[PDB]
Amino acid sequence: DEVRQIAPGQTGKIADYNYKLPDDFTGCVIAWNSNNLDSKVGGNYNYLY
Amino acid sequence: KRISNCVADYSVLYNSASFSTFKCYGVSPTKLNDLCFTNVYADSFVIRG
Repeated sequence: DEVRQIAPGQTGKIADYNYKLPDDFTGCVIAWNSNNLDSKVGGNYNYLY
Repeated sequence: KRISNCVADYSVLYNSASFSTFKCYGVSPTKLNDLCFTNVYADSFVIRG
Protein backbone atom coordinates (compact mmCIF):
# COMPACT_ATOMS: atom_id res chain seq x y z
CA ASP A 1 0.00 0.00 0.00
CA GLU A 2 2.86 2.41 0.77
CA VAL A 3 4.12 2.06 -2.83
CA ARG A 4 2.03 5.17 -3.56
CA GLN A 5 3.51 7.19 -0.69
CA ILE A 6 6.89 6.64 -2.36
CA ALA A 7 6.20 9.02 -5.25
CA PRO A 8 7.32 12.65 -4.86
CA GLY A 9 5.03 15.19 -3.26
CA GLN A 10 3.22 12.59 -1.15
CA THR A 11 2.62 12.58 2.60
CA GLY A 12 1.95 10.07 5.35
CA LYS A 13 3.50 8.33 8.31
CA ILE A 14 6.05 6.73 5.98
CA ALA A 15 6.64 10.11 4.33
CA ASP A 16 6.79 11.93 7.70
CA TYR A 17 8.72 9.53 9.96
CA ASN A 18 11.08 7.23 8.03
CA TYR A 19 11.53 7.96 4.30
CA LYS A 20 10.68 11.12 2.35
CA LEU A 21 11.32 12.05 -1.30
CA PRO A 22 11.83 15.56 -2.70
CA ASP A 23 9.27 17.57 -4.64
CA ASP A 24 11.65 18.00 -7.61
CA PHE A 25 12.74 14.34 -7.70
CA THR A 26 14.43 13.26 -10.94
CA GLY A 27 15.10 9.55 -11.21
CA CYS A 28 13.43 6.16 -11.53
CA VAL A 29 11.51 4.06 -9.01
CA ILE A 30 11.48 0.26 -9.40
CA ALA A 31 9.42 -2.09 -7.25
CA TRP A 32 8.75 -5.82 -7.26
CA ASN A 33 6.94 -8.16 -4.89
CA SER A 34 9.31 -10.19 -2.70
CA ASN A 35 6.71 -12.08 -0.65
CA ASN A 36 8.09 -15.51 -1.54
CA LEU A 37 11.64 -14.26 -0.92
CA ASP A 38 11.09 -12.43 2.39
CA SER A 39 7.84 -13.64 3.95
CA LYS A 40 7.12 -16.45 6.41
CA VAL A 41 3.88 -17.97 7.67
CA GLY A 42 4.78 -17.03 11.24
CA GLY A 43 5.39 -13.40 10.31
CA ASN A 44 8.72 -12.04 9.06
CA TYR A 45 8.95 -9.29 11.67
CA ASN A 46 12.49 -8.43 10.53
CA TYR A 47 10.93 -5.49 8.63
CA LEU A 48 10.01 -2.54 10.85
CA TYR A 49 9.05 1.09 10.26
CA LYS B 1 -25.28 14.83 8.59
CA ARG B 2 -24.59 18.51 9.23
CA ILE B 3 -21.63 19.14 11.55
CA SER B 4 -21.38 22.62 13.04
CA ASN B 5 -20.53 24.43 16.28
CA CYS B 6 -17.66 22.19 17.35
CA VAL B 7 -13.91 21.63 16.98
CA ALA B 8 -12.81 18.93 14.53
CA ASP B 9 -9.43 17.22 14.96
CA TYR B 10 -8.81 15.65 11.55
CA SER B 11 -5.28 14.59 12.52
CA VAL B 12 -6.57 11.45 14.23
CA LEU B 13 -8.73 10.67 11.19
CA TYR B 14 -5.73 10.97 8.87
CA ASN B 15 -3.49 8.96 11.22
CA SER B 16 -5.94 6.03 11.15
CA ALA B 17 -4.49 3.54 8.67
CA SER B 18 -7.81 1.66 8.48
CA PHE B 19 -8.87 3.95 5.62
CA SER B 20 -8.02 2.41 2.25
CA THR B 21 -8.80 5.61 0.32
CA PHE B 22 -8.50 9.22 1.48
CA LYS B 23 -8.52 12.14 -0.96
CA CYS B 24 -9.05 15.86 -0.30
CA TYR B 25 -9.68 17.83 -3.48
CA GLY B 26 -9.83 21.47 -2.37
CA VAL B 27 -7.61 21.23 0.71
CA SER B 28 -4.82 19.12 2.19
CA PRO B 29 -5.41 16.91 5.26
CA THR B 30 -2.43 18.42 7.09
CA LYS B 31 -3.82 21.94 6.69
CA LEU B 32 -7.31 20.93 7.87
CA ASN B 33 -6.37 21.28 11.54
CA ASP B 34 -5.38 24.91 10.91
CA LEU B 35 -8.39 25.89 8.77
CA CYS B 36 -11.83 26.85 10.07
CA PHE B 37 -15.01 26.20 8.10
CA THR B 38 -18.57 27.47 7.94
CA ASN B 39 -20.27 24.07 8.26
CA VAL B 40 -19.52 20.50 7.21
CA TYR B 41 -21.72 17.91 5.50
CA ALA B 42 -20.69 14.32 6.24
CA ASP B 43 -22.46 12.16 3.65
CA SER B 44 -22.20 8.41 4.19
CA PHE B 45 -23.02 5.43 1.98
CA VAL B 46 -21.76 1.95 1.04
CA ILE B 47 -20.60 1.36 -2.53
CA ARG B 48 -18.93 -1.27 -4.67
CA GLY B 49 -15.16 -0.97 -4.65
